[PDB]
Amino acid sequence: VNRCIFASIVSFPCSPDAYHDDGWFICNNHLIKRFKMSKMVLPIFDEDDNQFKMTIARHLVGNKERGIKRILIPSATNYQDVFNLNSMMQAEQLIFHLIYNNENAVNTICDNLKYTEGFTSNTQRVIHSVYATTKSILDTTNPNTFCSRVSRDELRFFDVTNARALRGGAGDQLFNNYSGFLQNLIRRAVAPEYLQIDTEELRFRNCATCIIDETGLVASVPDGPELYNPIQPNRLQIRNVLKFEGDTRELDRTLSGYEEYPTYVPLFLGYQIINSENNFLRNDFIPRAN
Amino acid sequence: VNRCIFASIVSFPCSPDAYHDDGWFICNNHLIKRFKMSKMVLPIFDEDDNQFKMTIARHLVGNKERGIKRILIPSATNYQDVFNLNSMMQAEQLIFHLIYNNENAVNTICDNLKYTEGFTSNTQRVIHSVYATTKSILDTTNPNTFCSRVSRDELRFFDVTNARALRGGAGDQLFNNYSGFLQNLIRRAVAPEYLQIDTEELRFRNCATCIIDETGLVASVPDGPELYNPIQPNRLQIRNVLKFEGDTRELDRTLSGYEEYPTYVPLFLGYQIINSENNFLRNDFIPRAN
Amino acid sequence: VNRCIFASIVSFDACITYKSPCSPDAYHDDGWFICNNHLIKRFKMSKMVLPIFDEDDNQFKMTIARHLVGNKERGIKRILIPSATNYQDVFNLNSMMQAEQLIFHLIYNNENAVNTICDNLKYTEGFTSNTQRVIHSVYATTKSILDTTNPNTFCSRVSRDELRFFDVTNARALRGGAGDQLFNNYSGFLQNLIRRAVAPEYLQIDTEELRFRNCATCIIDETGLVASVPDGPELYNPIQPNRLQIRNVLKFEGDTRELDRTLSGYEEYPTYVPLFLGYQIINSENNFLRNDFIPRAN
Amino acid sequence: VNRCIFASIVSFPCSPDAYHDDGWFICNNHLIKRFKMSKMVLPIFDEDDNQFKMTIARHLVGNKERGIKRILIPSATNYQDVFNLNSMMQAEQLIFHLIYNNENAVNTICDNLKYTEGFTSNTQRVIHSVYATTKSILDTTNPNTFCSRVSRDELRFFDVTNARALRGGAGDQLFNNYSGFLQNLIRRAVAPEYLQIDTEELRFRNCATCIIDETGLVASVPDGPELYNPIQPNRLQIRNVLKFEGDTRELDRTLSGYEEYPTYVPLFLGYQIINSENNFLRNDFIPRAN
Ligand SMILES: [Zn+2]
Ligand SMILES: [Zn+2]
Ligand SMILES: [Zn+2]
Repeated sequence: VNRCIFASIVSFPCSPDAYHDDGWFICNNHLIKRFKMSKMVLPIFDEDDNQFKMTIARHLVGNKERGIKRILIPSATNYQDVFNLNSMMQAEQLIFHLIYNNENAVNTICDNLKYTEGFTSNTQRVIHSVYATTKSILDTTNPNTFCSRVSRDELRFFDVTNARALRGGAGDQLFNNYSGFLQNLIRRAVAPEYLQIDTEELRFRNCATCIIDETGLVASVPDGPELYNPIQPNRLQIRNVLKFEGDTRELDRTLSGYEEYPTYVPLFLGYQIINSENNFLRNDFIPRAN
Repeated sequence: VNRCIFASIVSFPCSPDAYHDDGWFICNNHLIKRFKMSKMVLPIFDEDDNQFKMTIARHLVGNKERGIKRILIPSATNYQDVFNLNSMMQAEQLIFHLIYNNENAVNTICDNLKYTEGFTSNTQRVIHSVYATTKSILDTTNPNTFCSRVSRDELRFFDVTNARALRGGAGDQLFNNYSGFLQNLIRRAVAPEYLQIDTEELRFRNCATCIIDETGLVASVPDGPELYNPIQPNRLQIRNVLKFEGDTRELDRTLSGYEEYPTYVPLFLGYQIINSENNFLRNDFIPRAN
Repeated sequence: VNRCIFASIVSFDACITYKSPCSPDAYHDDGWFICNNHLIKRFKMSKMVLPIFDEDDNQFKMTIARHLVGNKERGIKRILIPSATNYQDVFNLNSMMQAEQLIFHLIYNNENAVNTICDNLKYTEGFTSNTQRVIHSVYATTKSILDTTNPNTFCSRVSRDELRFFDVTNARALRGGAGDQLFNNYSGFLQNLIRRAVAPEYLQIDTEELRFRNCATCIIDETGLVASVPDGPELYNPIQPNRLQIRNVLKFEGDTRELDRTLSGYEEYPTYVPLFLGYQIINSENNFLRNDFIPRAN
Repeated sequence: VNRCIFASIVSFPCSPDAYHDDGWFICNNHLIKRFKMSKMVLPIFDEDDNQFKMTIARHLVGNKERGIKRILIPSATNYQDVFNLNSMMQAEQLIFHLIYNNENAVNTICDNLKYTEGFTSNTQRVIHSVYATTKSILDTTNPNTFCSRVSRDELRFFDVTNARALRGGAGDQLFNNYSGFLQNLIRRAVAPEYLQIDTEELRFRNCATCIIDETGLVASVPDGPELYNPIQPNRLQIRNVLKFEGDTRELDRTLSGYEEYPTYVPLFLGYQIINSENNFLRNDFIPRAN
């Protein structure tokens, strides 16, 4: 079925994770390519050897990158600047306009293809098929659609200042302006700092690794320098690369046995309040509204 | 050769990684048993694939544990209260008193066992063998030895307020009161938040997971609730486990393919300033004092 | 013969036998008195030959060096051959071997440091046997190289046929400059190293000016032989086990296969940046054709 | 294919690089013979052993030449004086008038051939074959055509005073007036002093060996004396060569091993800007207009 938003890309690369019903509705290949994220899972173990897996993502922004280059999911206002849509294929640009609820851009995309001779020669069929698949996925991920199955069990607040009072701050207000698909992406990628299951409160990370502002979900720590994150044909791209000159064969030989702690930067931000009457363990992806 | 300080425990259990020349000079089994840490490695990757490994430890204290239960490596003042040395074997008490450079307790331990009938034969030899092994390990880890290969190469500060100015805080001056073995343990367990290799500064974690206090190495976050870390045959104990009640097989099957991000809480604290001229990649484990 | 100033390198302690990492080109009597590998290691350069063709095919070949420092390097890292004042700071002599410290302290004529070097080793028991001979052999080889290079030797082959100036403001009038007066402060070996490593902008064989390069790629300053351009950003120059040092490597992500295959048989212009600086007047009665090394003082 | 410009020369010798589609459209022999330049590759490297072949062109003007003898690519105004194109065969003169877009010269050439007895009998088939071939090659090099496969990702400014501000100057203003083929030749031959790929700027040579003025791309250096560059049948030459009378036959043996730095004067002038989106590594000869 290939439940990925960028699956319907054809002239007018999906990873095998698209077939899985994870709820992301995007594959890790496309996630890395577009939103500078790599999907992971957060095994929230119990004291007893029982567990439940919560989706998480690691941002792929380097330490030296600054400014717009640190934005993972831009807002609807500035998604044209971050993504450089004109470089992408017209199908990708149409899908991105749909994802960010840009009706005018979608209309312009449709209009510029009308002047083509072949638009009615099976090209309109392709455009409408891509649009229909993308809109079906969006409606699947949108709680506001007609007769939409929605879950009110989990309250997700991206501002922990007053989260325990069952209310959010400015960050959660900006989160509501997002589309349903982007809200789902941020909910899945950004695992909460605090997960309050019933009365119990669990804290996974000391402080946030990302911030939501007018520029969207930004892969920047709230204070201080940014964390050290180590990471198209016929395109000349030049990147500054940190390199260690020393020989490290003997060090890896000595420290081989011990378990390795990843140097990735997982996306942690906000508060999650799972209600006592929750169905959080279902595997059907009922979209969640805060 | 079992290079574990607690491998000499004998009446008057070491993991296989003790034999490895990791530099901890303590096995993972004994680290878990005594200091509430499990040895790990931190693979520091380039922007290329070349990597070098640093040793870190993940503390095993719970969310609900408060007070002395959160101390990982207690100070010389309060290590008596934290460890409850009476329960463990007298050889273990001798090793601990040698670790904390408490001469009066060592002398009392020697005096108490002098009155036994078997002290002269097959006991004093054992106590002196334990003493010699512990003292050799201490001298290996002590930079103030007669001819010690001390290293001014890496400047490891445990306070980042004035660390960039090559100064230290209160925690750093409290760190110097520790013995050679304890200083080596804290260096090999408490990873640096920042690793300023030459001019380049690499921030490994946004916030510190532990703080050095008057009570010792405390596994307490600087602010907010403590992080969620889920973890004597005849002794009766109560754990108050936080059981998770629900069916998670379906969810675990759904999210199987994706890489698992560990839920462990590692020890990140302080600032490491590696000098331009360094011999970091050696595996000889020279004391490496500040 | 291995006429490399660092070919005398050896571990003073006889327990460790340290072979000299010396390039095969050191045995040549070119006049560098330093091997390619040692000039790559210290005094960051690569020994090159600059063939100055005549108008016809017959040619005479000069020696020049290309500084290996990068674009991003600033401050001390820019200096290739430091001045005698700050050569200790630039080189970090503590990390180097004792033979290297001795050679470098002799190169800059720092007698106090050399006396200190032998004072530190005078205390050990092994100094009397199998180490005094080693230190004296290193000193003798370095002193012989310096004296061969020194124009102030007892009977030196000092040659005034070719005049080499390092300031071009008034070099046509055979007058020196601030950089040249700083150049005279260097010892003989450093002067020859700079002369063989730096080529003039305006060669002036007889009265025939021969401008090698438009603008200088190096400047002699108070800090030393600086690999810094006179103005603007620095030139783009692409470029010890158990040591962990950052690199900041710049990487190209393109395919480059089709572009490389496109231009197959076209002579490749090098990207190397050689040291061009000064004004080497040559007299009508010169003897530049000779192959025997000479100090070549002003 | 013989894509060279003067390949079609018959009455109304190219080095085997005419068949190669390197985008030059003129053989190295024909470049030397016509424009006093040469074909050489400038392999811009990086810290990693990788490269992309950008093309350079040494100029063949000697040290002592003055005035119009130093010009490599004269302007459309004074190409009659600089080139003495009349002396060449009428095919070469016609193709040169084609290159500089002089319709009066071309149709005067046509008028002269009309009165010949052979024009109506198998001569127009030659002159218009030459005209059509050369106009086709020019249009392939000309960016502004009906169907323009132009690339606007890169920007070339031959004036560096305000080049970093994405503007040009007098030199670039006089540069735009050139023909498509002439602009292509100046672009390919003259490598930029500064190559700003994305945000990182690379400087290859300190000073501009060639200066653009009204007389054309002049080999003269902007300051000081000219650089030292050592290099028609039945026409004896009053030619002056340099007198190096030394032996210089064993000194080469003393310096045979080392690598030889070429004494060729390359063609450096101006500042080239490349954006993040670029297709430089393609071999389709994007006309690359400004
Ligand atoms: Zn996909
Ligand atoms: Zn053990
Ligand atoms: Zn050598």
